[PDB]
Amino acid sequence: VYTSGKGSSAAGLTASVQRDPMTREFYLEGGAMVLADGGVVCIDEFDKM
Amino acid sequence: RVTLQEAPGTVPPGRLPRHREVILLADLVDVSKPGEEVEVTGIYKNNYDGNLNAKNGFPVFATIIEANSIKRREVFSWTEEEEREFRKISRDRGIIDKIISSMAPSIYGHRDIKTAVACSLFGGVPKNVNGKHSIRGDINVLLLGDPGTAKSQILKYVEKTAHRAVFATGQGASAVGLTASVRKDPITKEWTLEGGALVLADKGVCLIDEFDKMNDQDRTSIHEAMEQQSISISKAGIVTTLQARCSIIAAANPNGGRYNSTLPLAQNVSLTEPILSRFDILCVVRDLVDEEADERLATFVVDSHVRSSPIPQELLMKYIHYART
Amino acid sequence: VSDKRLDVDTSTIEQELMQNKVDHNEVEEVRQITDQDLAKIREVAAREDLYSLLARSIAPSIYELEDVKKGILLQLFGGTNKTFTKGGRYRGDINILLCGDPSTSKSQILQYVHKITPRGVYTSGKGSSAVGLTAYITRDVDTKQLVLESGALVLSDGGVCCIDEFDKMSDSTRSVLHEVMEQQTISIAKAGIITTLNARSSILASANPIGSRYNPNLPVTENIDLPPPLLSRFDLVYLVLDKVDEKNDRELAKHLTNLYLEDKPEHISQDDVLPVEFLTMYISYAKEHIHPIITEAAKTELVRAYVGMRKATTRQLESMIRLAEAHAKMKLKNVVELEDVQEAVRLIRSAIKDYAT
Amino acid sequence: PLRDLDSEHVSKIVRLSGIIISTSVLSSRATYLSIMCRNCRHTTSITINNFNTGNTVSLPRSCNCGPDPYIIIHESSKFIDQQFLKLQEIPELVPVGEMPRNLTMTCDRYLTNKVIPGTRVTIVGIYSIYNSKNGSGVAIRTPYIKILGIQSDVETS
Amino acid sequence: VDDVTGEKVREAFEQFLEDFSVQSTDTGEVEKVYRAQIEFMKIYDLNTIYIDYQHLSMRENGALAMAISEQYYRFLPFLQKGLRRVVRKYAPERVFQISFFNLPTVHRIRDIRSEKIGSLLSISGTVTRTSEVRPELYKASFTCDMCRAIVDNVEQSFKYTEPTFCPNPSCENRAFWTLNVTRSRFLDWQKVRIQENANEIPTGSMPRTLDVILRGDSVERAKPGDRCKFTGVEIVVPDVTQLGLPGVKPSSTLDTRGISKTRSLGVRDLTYKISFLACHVISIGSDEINELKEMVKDEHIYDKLVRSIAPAVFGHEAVKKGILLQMLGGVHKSTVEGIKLRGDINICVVGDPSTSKSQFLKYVVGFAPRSVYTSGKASSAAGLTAAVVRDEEGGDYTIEAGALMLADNGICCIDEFDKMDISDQVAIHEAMEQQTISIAKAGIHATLNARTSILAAANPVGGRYNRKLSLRGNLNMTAPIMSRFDLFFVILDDCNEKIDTELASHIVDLHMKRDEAIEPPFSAEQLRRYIKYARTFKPILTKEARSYLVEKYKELRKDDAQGFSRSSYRITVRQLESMIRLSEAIARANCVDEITPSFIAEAYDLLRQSIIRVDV
Amino acid sequence: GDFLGQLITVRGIITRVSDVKPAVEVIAYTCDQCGYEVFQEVNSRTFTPLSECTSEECSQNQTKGQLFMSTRASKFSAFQECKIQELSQQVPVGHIPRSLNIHVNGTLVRSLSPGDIVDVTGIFLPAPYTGFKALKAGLLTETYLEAQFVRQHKKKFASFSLTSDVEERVMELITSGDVYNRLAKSIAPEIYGNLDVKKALLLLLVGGVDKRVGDGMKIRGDINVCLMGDPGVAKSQLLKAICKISPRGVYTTGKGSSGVGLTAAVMKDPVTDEMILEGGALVLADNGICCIDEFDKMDESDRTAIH
Amino acid sequence: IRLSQALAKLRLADMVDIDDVEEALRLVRVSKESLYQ
Ligand SMILES: Nc1ncnc2c1ncn2[C@@H]1O[C@H](COP(=O)(O)OP(=O)(O)O)[C@@H](O)[C@H]1O
Ligand SMILES: Nc1ncnc2c1ncn2[C@@H]1O[C@H](COP(=O)(O)OP(=O)(O)O)[C@@H](O)[C@H]1O
Ligand SMILES: Nc1ncnc2c1ncn2[C@@H]1O[C@H](COP(=O)(O)OP(=O)(O)O)[C@@H](O)[C@H]1O
Ligand SMILES: Nc1ncnc2c1ncn2[C@@H]1O[C@H](COP(=O)(O)OP(=O)(O)O)[C@@H](O)[C@H]1O
Repeated sequence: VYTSGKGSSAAGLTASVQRDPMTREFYLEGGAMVLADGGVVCIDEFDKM
Repeated sequence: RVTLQEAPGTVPPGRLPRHREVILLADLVDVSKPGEEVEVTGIYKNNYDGNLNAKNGFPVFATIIEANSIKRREVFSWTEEEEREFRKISRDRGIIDKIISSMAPSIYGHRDIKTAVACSLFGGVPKNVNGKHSIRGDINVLLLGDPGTAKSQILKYVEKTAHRAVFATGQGASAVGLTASVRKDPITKEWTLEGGALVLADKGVCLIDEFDKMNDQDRTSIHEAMEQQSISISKAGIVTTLQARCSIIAAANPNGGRYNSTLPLAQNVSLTEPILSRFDILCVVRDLVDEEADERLATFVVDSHVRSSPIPQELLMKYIHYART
Repeated sequence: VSDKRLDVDTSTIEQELMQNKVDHNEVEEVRQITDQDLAKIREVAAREDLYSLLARSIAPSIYELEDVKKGILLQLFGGTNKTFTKGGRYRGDINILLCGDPSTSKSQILQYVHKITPRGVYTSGKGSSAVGLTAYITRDVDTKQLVLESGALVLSDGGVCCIDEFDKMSDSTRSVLHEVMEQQTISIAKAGIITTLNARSSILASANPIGSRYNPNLPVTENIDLPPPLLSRFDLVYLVLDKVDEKNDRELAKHLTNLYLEDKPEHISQDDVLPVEFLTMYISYAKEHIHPIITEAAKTELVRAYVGMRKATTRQLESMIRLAEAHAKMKLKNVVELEDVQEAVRLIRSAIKDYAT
Repeated sequence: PLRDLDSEHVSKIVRLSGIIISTSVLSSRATYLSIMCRNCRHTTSITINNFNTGNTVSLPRSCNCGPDPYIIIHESSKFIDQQFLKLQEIPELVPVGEMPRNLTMTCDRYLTNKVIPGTRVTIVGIYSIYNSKNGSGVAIRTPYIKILGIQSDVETS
Repeated sequence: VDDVTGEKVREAFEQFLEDFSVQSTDTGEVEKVYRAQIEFMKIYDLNTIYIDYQHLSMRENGALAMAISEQYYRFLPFLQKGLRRVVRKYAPERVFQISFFNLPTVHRIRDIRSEKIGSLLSISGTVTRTSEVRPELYKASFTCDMCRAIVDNVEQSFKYTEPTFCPNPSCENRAFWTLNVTRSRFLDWQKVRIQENANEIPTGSMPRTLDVILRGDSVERAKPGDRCKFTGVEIVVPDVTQLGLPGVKPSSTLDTRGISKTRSLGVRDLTYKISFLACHVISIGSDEINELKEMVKDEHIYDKLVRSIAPAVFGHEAVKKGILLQMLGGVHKSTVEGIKLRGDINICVVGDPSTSKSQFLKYVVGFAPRSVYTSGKASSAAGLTAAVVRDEEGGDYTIEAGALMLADNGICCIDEFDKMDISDQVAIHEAMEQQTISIAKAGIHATLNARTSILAAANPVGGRYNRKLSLRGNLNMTAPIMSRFDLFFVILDDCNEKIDTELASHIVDLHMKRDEAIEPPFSAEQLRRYIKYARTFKPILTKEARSYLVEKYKELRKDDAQGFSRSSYRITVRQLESMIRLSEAIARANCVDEITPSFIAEAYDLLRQSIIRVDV
Repeated sequence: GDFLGQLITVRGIITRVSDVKPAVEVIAYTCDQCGYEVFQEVNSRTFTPLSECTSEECSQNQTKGQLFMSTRASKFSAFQECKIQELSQQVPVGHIPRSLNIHVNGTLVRSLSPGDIVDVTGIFLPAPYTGFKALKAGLLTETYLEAQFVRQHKKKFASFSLTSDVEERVMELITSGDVYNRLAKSIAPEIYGNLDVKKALLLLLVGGVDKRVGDGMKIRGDINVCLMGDPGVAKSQLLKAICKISPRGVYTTGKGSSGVGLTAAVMKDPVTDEMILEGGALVLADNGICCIDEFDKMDESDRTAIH
Repeated sequence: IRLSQALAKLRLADMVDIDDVEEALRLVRVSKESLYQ
């Protein structure tokens, strides 16, 4: 997963808890790390995060 | 169904234009597009549903124009005779200059700042190296303006001429708003995905102005778009990478005065150097008062307001599409 | 509606409800006065020390600081209302900020004025917001409908709005007051209904300087904080200070350390001649049956004062002519004397004798 | 193109491509349901082989004894699964003016869970109609696509 | 008898309008009158009338007048039937609507009671939220299939059901329906919700609106954001929403004590709310042209205008012109293909408080019609834009006025731009850039035009100068909205004993009932008809002296190029563009067409001092 | 939920406890034709008002008379509902304190208040309810507690009449003499030292006498104490101490108790209506001592309230 | 005065004797003045 950020554009850069608007509850919203798990992650502007 | 409202041009002062509801059937469907004054020749009816046993007082029936026909305001493509004709025009060398001169008529502009426009608007080659990286096939024009300079109006031209051209303004916003996000729908409806200006404008031309006024949340989006040529969206459950290949044309406003310092451009304006590096062509505009230049300009402006060689606009706006395809 | 213990509403504000409520008739409304007591008022007016007298009678518990009691005394009589042909409407409104060392009773006055003034409303600093001071547009919840509620200044229209800790208001607030103080109305274009509605009200504001002892020297005009433009706008600005009179604290302690006796409060300021319920019917009477005009005599001295100050801003003049006409409103004079504008200035100069440090 | 669907495509195999916004919680429908009359004590079975969201089949009305007595027995009945995918056109193009339109899907049995939202797909299906409840009028009926079957993009991931 | 007494009132009224309605003798307007009215209405055959109340009140000594007013809802049918009678008599598709006007009295909406119910009355207020015009039955042909439709009658009062009798046949009933839309008569209508006049409301009771329904050709006569005067047709509308009010609330439980036992209970609460209705709507609230001529003839009337503008205010001479030149705007038209030029004008007054910058404002909201005044900071948001109102009910998308847009082709006056922060200022920019107001909220998308001039009063950062600071840095509003305001007309007040004495004198003068004899050369009333006349001109400069203007533009920037530490600005081309609308403004002022190079020089110097005040 | 019907005694903190209003046990109607009366008993939340007539004399007649209620004749009870939460000590290690409803009829009304720690003794009865209709298996009961008799911990002064043989309970304390030092030391003995501090805290608890100037305005009326210094010396333990001893005491901290914590919000009231002001901290504890920790970190808006 | 009047109440008082007031002064001075140690 190539993410140069700050995360982008909608995608957060890290594991994040966001709630399902319906049913409420909780779920992993997604991000670079989680979706990319068990492999390579590519980051840019790493000082700009 | 088409909600048709009174054309805002002809309004008598103080009264508001009134929604009136139109129905389309058969071949009429989907022909009309929003943001266009349309004509219908209908049969005005007070139907229906109609109960409306809810009202009660006073007895009141809604009205609906049931439409028979549609007339456009008051669809373009190249064609065999038109292209065989066409080819012979592109053969002269000076056609370039003629085109540039045709590119922004009412501004009086510059030869340079229009040249950039023509160049980026007209195209590039993508161009994928087997099988890895496509480089980029577009020209990103940073048009760095100056208060009172034409810097807005120019790009507005591009929205009329280009095939797919989108106006996102800065933010705040004039829809669309530059950031793809999955948003709950108006009234009560299921959640629809929506792209920013970038996704919407793919292969076309994305037109943005006043970078400096943009909230970082957008800035990262534009940066990403230029960088990898794709916008990724991870929310909510929907997870993708949409592909925006757009050429960005920008209008920017120097920090403070017309020319803020002898100091370098990057110092001259707020936008950070790395985002700027992505832009290949930088159009600076000037200048200090010039006698003749003020003559030449004022005559032109005055000429305009008093009113009350280049290719015909139609053939150029066909020309571009033709060649790009 | 009316009460004996608390002050009576004005006529001009009532207007129609006099001009109406007669036709279908009704009862009560405007407080009515017998004859012989009137005969007592017109007698008391004769008393020379009256202007002094009432000043001691306003706050019985509160000691000394007579010019504060006094300026406020004129806040109760404030101004004379003018409609011109149309528009005009400068009302009677006079507005007073007062600052100083803490524990100076500056809040007590607020309580008292609050108690007397018929329609007034009492607000703390930071417990306030620009939405809170007008037009809530709340859901009614009884009918499940949207109903408009009157904000705190709209209620306070007529009589006196009282304000705590005015220095401490949020920056968005105070942006309400630049509307009220000048226009004398508030203009609400928001949300559901768009109209300019009238709030005509005095303001009495308390302030605590940064010090909190505001201390000798320093620019005072700096040391009240505030934007100075807003600060110049207030009619009469009191600055209260303690000179550590020795020779005072003993006297003051004699005052406060009393009660003591009696446990059931009696003879507070005694022995001092004081009116009690008389001063309210007096004040009322003064307000409805008198409409002072300054005629010719004033204008010369009146102007030369203003220049003398200019040698400040034009508001200070507006101030003088309104504040003074209150003095003349008292004493039952339809016309101002050339005299009585003297102290009417001096009250503004009173704070200056307190600006020396 | 999802934008272009004539009313002459109704109940005909229509194939189209798009991007799935959302897939829905699984539900259960009954292919085989053994029934019993309560008063009559009579027993039967109804086996529904194919179905769209019709609703295809309802319990019978007759075992006095009546109105419809029949009690479903849940222990001997066999059920299957149903998804309700919802397909949006690719947000890229070509609304340019508007909120892009979408169609609703229904997938039975082995076509469930084949697709994660976000995966670009191309559906072969049968364009069709249900009544529902007006959110409309008059006689308007909202379209949906019964899916048989689905060939995903490869991979895409 | 009640039939007979009512019918007597009929014959009495009919005799009235047939009897002489006019005592005017010799030169006139000699008799009749109303016959002339029937016939003048017979000219264009639009079938509605206007007849005055005063006459009718005077004639019979009023027994008839009162008989009409009090029981008026009782006496509608006799009256319009009587009119139909006379029409049948003297005249040869029948729809009639009768509307009195000029009542002797005005009643405030707050002064409305239920004793005046069902009776004609007079109510004046500020119209709000007009609603699109929808048809109404009152005459319908509705019957069952069995045995025949086309029965046409009833549904008179609001119900709306149903056929009264002679069902089915032969199924005779009871039953109900069916209604045709192919056969019936409809009229009008539009609903408008009127508000209490801003100036009147009792403290602190705050305004309360009432609802007035418009049927009749009186339709569309009402206008959003306007004072109007209505005459009564008053009535009632029922309301479900009143519950937990609290009671005690009356009910319908029927008396079954007739018949016999061998329908159920049938109870329906009746809870009504008062809502006014309107037959008549007015906007209230040759010899003169000679005066107009007398105004255009003189060479000083410009100066007269300028000096006469704002009596309350003392001097400054700049903002006088600044205020008037907004009232008289440019061509605001053409140049096509293309994008349209501006047109109109803008001003933002800046200065140290106590400078009475607000008096101007109040004077403008006082003087000119189609002017909204807000004090925003409390705008709050929209405010200056439309809600839009949803629901209605019955389809909604009805639009609030409101604030800015309800003043259109006019001067909107806002105090304190510096208090409204970011949110709305952007909206204003959208108004003064795109010229259109685009509105989409959770519902029907929309575009609503507002073409307006915006007069603002903005206080400096510290409420002071800061002479040494650039004005650019002083006003503290964002750049794009800044560059659209041309030009500012900054005022600062400094002490000068002559001027000081003049102020104290003038102010004390003002607070003196005498002398209020201070008067402008033009009266506040005439200056309006004058201006409105001056608005009907289409000033156009073809003249080649426009060439001169160029050098003037040119003369302006050169000396202002160096130093840059001068008031610049630039000077922006938009200022060249500004000189145009200024010129045309002065043309509007002086009635002259194609103008003069001289007037151009006046607008020029004006801009110049507006610049120098920025220099320091 | 196996105790339903029993007479049980619980201990917990009262919260909420909405306004007392008339509820109607039986309704009286008056035929006016046959004379008589009609009394319908009324249960649960709602009822349907009867019509026609049940009169033995309006029975079997051709024409039944119509009747309508008279609110003077009917039997009303004073109804007040209050919730109690777990005492928070008794909560098992994990989880969260539960809530429970209570009803109050007749005399016991008004005896209960928020921020009270109380033993409530009542016969425990069910009342029909469930969640969303599709959420019930049936029949459930939803329950509630009924309130016979109230016994409050931390009995509440200043209200008592007597001063009968209780003075005896005072006298063991008086007779020894030197009450002031004795009590002083007796506040928070759990900590060592600072006899002066406690010496004063006794006064704080006692307070008085205020005054009324007869016009009148008031002058407090009470004492206001600060405890400075750091990091140790165990200053806050004195405050847990006091807020434990004094009734109507409430312990709060800055970040902590929000500004909306001290001020009163307007929120819709369930059952009885509507939009009642519910406060906290200062309003919640008044007529008694309020306690604050971390008094620096409270920021700004809070300090204005307390100021 | 208010502290005085408090200390009185633990005597149950109504007298408010001098040692009471003096004691109040004592508590006051002892409050602070511990910063000299
Ligand atoms: N030389 C010129 N000829 C014609 N029009 C011009 C010229 N220079 C500027 N303009 C007009 O002035 C406007 C300047 O706006 P601009 O400064 O570009 O907006 P922004 O500052 O918001 O980017 C443009 O819309 C343009 O049409
Ligand atoms: N001159 C005085 N006469 C009577 N009481 C006074 C006087 N000065 C101070 N006090 C008493 O001191 C207290 C003053 O507190 P206050 O002035 O309200 O505090 P702050 O100045 O911080 O607002 C009041 O209880 C008041 O009765
Ligand atoms: N030239 C003038 N004409 C009329 N009134 C004036 C003038 N100068 C000052 N004033 C007085 O100043 C007041 C207006 O103050 P203003 O300058 O509007 O304050 P702000 O700047 O806060 O609006 C008015 O009440 C008016 O009486
Ligand atoms: N004189 C004392 N007697 C008993 N315990 C003490 C004494 N002095 C300090 N402590 C201990 O010091 C700790 C300080 O706790 P606490 O009051 O919560 O924080 P702080 O030190 O900020 O007041 C207490 O737990 C207490 O046990």
